[PDB]
Amino acid sequence: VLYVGSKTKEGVVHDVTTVAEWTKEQVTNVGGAVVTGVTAVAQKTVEGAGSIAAATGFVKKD
Amino acid sequence: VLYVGSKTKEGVVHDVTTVAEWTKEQVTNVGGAVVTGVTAVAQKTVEGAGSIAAATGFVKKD
Amino acid sequence: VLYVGSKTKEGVVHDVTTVAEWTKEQVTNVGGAVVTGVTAVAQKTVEGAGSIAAATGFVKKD
Amino acid sequence: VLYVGSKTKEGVVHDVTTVAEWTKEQVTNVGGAVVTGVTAVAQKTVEGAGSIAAATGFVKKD
Amino acid sequence: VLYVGSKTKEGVVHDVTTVAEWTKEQVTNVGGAVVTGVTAVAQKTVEGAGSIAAATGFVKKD
Amino acid sequence: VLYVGSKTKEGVVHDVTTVAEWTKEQVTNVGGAVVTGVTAVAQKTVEGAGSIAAATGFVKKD
Repeated sequence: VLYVGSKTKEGVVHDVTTVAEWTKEQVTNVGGAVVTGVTAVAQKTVEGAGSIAAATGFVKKD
Repeated sequence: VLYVGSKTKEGVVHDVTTVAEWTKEQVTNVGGAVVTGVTAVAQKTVEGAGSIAAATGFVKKD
Repeated sequence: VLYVGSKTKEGVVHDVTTVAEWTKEQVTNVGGAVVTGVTAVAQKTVEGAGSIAAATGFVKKD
Repeated sequence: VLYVGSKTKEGVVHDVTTVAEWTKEQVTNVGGAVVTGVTAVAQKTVEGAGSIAAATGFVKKD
Repeated sequence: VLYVGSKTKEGVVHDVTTVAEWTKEQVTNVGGAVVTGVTAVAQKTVEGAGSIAAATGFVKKD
Repeated sequence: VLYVGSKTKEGVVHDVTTVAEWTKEQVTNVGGAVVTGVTAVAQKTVEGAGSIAAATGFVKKD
């Protein structure tokens, strides 16, 4: 591995756009996950057996 | 592996667009996952047997 | 691994945009996760078996 | 000549763009003009008989 | 000539852009002009017969 | 000539941009002009017959 005069981009997230106006919202929840904001994961390396990379709105009940 | 004068992009997400106006919304939930925002995962490397990369709105009840 | 005159970007998140105006919101919750803000994870390296990288709105009840 | 609430632009040059990457170049020259940079002339008034306005890479051997 | 509430621009040059990366260059020259940088002339008034306004890379051997 | 509430700009040069990285360069010269930096001339008035306004990389051998 060697770079000579490059422009690399590994695991990037940019220029995500969202606007809200007059957005009525109701949420009822009983013992469970609920997500409403803007999630943006950006990783480079994840290792390990059985692992969980970039989980959002998760419910784990083994 | 060697780069000479390139522009690489590995695992990227950009220019995602969303707008909301007058968006009434109701959500009822009982012990389960519910997701409403904008999820944007961008990874480069994931390793490991049985792993789970980029999970969103997950329910695991083994 | 060696770089000569490059511009690398590993695990980056930028230029995420969100605006709110007149956004009525209600949330009821009983023993569960609920998230509404803007989550932005950006990592480079994660190791370890069974690990969980970048979790948001998580419920773990083993 | 009289202006009332205008926006005039006389003899202007803007937003010229040039980039260079890995640009090998050789030049041999014997008693003559050679130009390689970016020339940008912008004048308003030139007067006089036989005059020469905005000359670039000139050779005059009368 | 009279201005009332205007925005005039006479003989202007702006927002010229140039970048260099890994630009090998060789130049041989024998008794002649050679130019490589970025020339940007901006004048308003030039008068006089036989005059030479905004000359770049000139060779005059009368 | 009279101005009332204007914003004039006569003979101006601004916002010129140049960057250099890893720019190998060789120059041989024998009795001649060679220029490599960034020249930026900005005048308002020049008068006189046979005059030479804004000359760069000049060779005069009458």
